[PDB]
Amino acid sequence: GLGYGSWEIDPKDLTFLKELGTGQFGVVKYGKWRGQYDVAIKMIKEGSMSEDEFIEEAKVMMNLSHEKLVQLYGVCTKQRPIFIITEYMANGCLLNYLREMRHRFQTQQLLEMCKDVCEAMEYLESKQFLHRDLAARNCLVNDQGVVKVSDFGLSRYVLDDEYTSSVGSKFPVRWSPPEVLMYSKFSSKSDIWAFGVLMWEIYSLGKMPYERFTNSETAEHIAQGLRLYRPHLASEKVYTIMYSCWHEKADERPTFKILLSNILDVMDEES
Ligand SMILES: *CCC(=O)N1CCC[C@H](c2cnc(Oc3ccc(Oc4ccccc4)cc3)c(C(N)=O)c2)C1
Repeated sequence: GLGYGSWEIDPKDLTFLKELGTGQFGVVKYGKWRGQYDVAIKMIKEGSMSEDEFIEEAKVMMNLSHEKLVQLYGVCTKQRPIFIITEYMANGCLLNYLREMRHRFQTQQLLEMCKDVCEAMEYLESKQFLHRDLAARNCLVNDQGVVKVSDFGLSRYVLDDEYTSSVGSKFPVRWSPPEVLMYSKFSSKSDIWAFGVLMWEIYSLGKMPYERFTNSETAEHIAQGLRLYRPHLASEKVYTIMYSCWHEKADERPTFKILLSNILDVMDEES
């Protein structure tokens, strides 16, 4: 109402029920909108974000819409701390879920998690939008077991320099291609490299990539041309798909449309 814009949510409409965890920006909570609809509420700690820039980008993000993309309900900004509001994802982050051994997953289930993420990424590529930090720690799982992509684009507005640069002690070295580590060259083909590393995390049931090395030692291995190798649960056809994402030359890596084609073909052959 008077005079909220179409991207702005009134905090008086929220009821708070349970605490979910603590991330880099602060606390995340579960509650209800207007007494009836489930939501997650991310509360941004003071001093941590370029807030005017994020607000302008939130207007664009509201117009993105896909079933395998976590859906943004709005933001609360006439206050401090600002809140970010989305749908509630009952089974948490993908990394923690993979590590629970009680699930005893079949390989048919692991291939469907890869297809879910590939569908979301094909949509973003169609709109010229980069994720910039894709990894299992950033995907979420709902009550029906469906995987969705979140925190897309968010790294652009973080002020702490430890996470922002190649030298930084919190930068995602283990998810980055050679041309990012040497020259800071970002493109659709650095998102492709990160997706291949995500397939590896799924088939290894949540292991840390390059688990025996430091970040410094990993950057040197990559520049000498060496690579991750085949997880025990991956067929020769599945390994061929994830390896294709790591070509030394960027322009020889596939698109998200082609990868999705490759994944449907294996599903039909292996089941
Ligand atoms: C691996 C452990 C972990 O990370 N989690 C378990 C505790 C609950 C955590 C969680 C975090 N957020 C969240 O919902 C949101 C996600 C993103 C968000 O902001 C953006 C920014 C840019 C683009 C899209 C979204 C706001 C809320 C949930 C949840 N929905 O249930 C859970 C995950």
